[PDB]
Amino acid sequence: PFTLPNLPLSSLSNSRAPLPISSMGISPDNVQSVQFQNGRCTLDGRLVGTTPVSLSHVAKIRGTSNGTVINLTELDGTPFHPFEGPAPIGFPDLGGCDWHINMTQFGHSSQTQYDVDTTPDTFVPHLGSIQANGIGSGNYVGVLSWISPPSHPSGSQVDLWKIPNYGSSITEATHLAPSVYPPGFGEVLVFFMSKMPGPGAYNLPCLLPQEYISHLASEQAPTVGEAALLHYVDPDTGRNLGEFKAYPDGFLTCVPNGASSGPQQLPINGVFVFVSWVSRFYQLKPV
Amino acid sequence: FTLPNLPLSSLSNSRAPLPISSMGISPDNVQSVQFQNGRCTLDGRLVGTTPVSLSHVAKIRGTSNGTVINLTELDGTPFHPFEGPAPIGFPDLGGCDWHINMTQFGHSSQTQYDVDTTPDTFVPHLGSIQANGIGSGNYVGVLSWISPPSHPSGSQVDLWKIPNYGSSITEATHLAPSVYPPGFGEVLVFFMSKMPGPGAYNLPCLLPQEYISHLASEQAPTVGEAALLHYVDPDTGRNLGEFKAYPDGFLTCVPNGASSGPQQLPINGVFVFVSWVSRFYQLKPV
Ligand SMILES: CC(=O)N[C@H]1[C@H](O[C@H]2[C@@H](O)[C@@H](CO)O[C@@H](O[C@H]3[C@H](O)[C@@H](O)[C@H](O)O[C@@H]3CO)[C@@H]2O)O[C@H](CO)[C@@H](O)[C@@H]1O[C@@H]1O[C@H](CO)[C@H](O)[C@H](O)[C@H]1O[C@@H]1O[C@@H](C)[C@@H](O)[C@@H](O)[C@@H]1O
Ligand SMILES: [Mg+2]
Ligand SMILES: [Mg+2]
Repeated sequence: PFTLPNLPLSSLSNSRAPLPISSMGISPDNVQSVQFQNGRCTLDGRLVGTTPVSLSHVAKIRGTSNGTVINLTELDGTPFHPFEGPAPIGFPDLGGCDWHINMTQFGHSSQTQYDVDTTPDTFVPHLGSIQANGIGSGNYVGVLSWISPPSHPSGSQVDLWKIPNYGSSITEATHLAPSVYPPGFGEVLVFFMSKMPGPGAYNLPCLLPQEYISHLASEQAPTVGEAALLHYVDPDTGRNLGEFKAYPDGFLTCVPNGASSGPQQLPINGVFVFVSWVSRFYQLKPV
Repeated sequence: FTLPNLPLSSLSNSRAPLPISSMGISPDNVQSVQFQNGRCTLDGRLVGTTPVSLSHVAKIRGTSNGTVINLTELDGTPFHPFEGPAPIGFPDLGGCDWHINMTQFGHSSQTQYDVDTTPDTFVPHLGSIQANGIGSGNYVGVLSWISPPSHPSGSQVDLWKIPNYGSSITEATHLAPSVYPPGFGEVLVFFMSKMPGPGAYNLPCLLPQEYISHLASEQAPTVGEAALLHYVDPDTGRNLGEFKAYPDGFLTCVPNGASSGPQQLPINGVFVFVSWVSRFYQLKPV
């Protein structure tokens, strides 16, 4: 039968940054669809977007600075070409913020904070090039460390529901993984949340924990139905804490009991368990 | 029984968040190892300071008072000596100085924390390590790069070691037990990664992190004396070598002489469980 990891959510990682999962949640009123490029894996094991199998590749960059630009490669140094995607595998996908990436080197001492505004014309990872912003010549590996409000537009909020502008303009085609929409029926998308360091109470959402991605990529389920009915289970008591659906494209939903009672009010130490394949129209009991 | 159907080169070290770049054997001045991270038995028992998730690997959390950092678990839960040699996920890289990147919830900026693990102030088993200039506050830290140990002065990096978690080398810290080569011409197999810093630093571990989460999820009900495995090229399906996985959570093979061992294998293959065999099942070299 089809399986999800038999691991409690609070033991798992975000798939958009190497951070422990601290809660589940729903999106703000002003967010309907999302278009995350990391943390995208179908139920039959197809990785989508810039998603890697391993957290060791998540929210990382690799490239060589000439003092003006950083020419990007894949994490292992392999060339990256525009046809391959919006950015190299694992490249950070946090829109709506400035990044602070910790840069280190193979064969040299020290780390350097690389400050990334993802809005200027020089930020073109789809074409393999981003501004150096004072990073001296050399080859670096970088990992996202902390975030802050965007440099532009001035006074913008931190909005992690967004993805960055990977192309030379927002109108350049960059081979983005497609958007994910709430499927209707009163079902809402479920997000796995992590606290992100920086000068505010930042919470990073993703569609699946990273360990779900490696699990599904390994499992390569030969049978995927229209929707998987799941129970969110307390491992000790075995109590079913609520019904959820997982959809083939790689996301979970539930029907909240009301505005103040939904997946965010459930304990975070539960385990999602596959129950059965159901119709896409299967109506869930509110959680 | 299953292992991940994933190529090794797609996976992570379990002692630091680094891609796997090769398999290797131990140096000839190392017979046994005692890593505290990357320890999981075949039936899914986490051992030492090993976490389920790479998001906890080689990380620290604690509050500096400017003199010491008082440690907690990564989620802020108290850590007590009876629980182990250090909080879950705490770095286990001996034979080097650490440079840890410290960040804070609710504050800007990062700070490099330089850790000599040799002085008597380095007592993570008792929940305390020297601040070494880290100002007052609560931090989460992740290992960023390493350098040669400050003591003994002039020594080389040696990642086959673990640090001194106790108040002295004689203090009992509830270390996970050592892993020994099991006999029958078999060698311990290590999954290797390259660690940033001023040298060519090679970090070994006993299992990729994704194997840890897989085994911890799977909770195999029927573990035998040893699992016979094949290392397989996925496309071609070719068996590249017979290996054994042992219940305590390590792999072995028999090298084909001094010239040909795990290091000579390509790193894009997949370990596949074949059958349970006896502990003394004799492997074919390679
Ligand atoms: C660039 C920077 O650090 N900006 C942050 C700003 O920093 C000011 C303080 O350091 C202040 C201390 O007295 O000095 C200001 O500089 C003055 C000099 O003092 C003065 O002698 C000289 O004549 O004039 C200059 C002004 O031209 C610094 O600008 O502090 C802010 C409040 O803490 C902080 O929010 C700001 O951080 C940047 O904020 C924008 C949004 O506005 C973006 O999020 C940026 O990403 C963010 O920068 C990032 O964080 C800072 C703390 C630092 O780590 C940067 O490297 C990083 O990119
Ligand atoms: Mg689960
Ligand atoms: Mg494998």
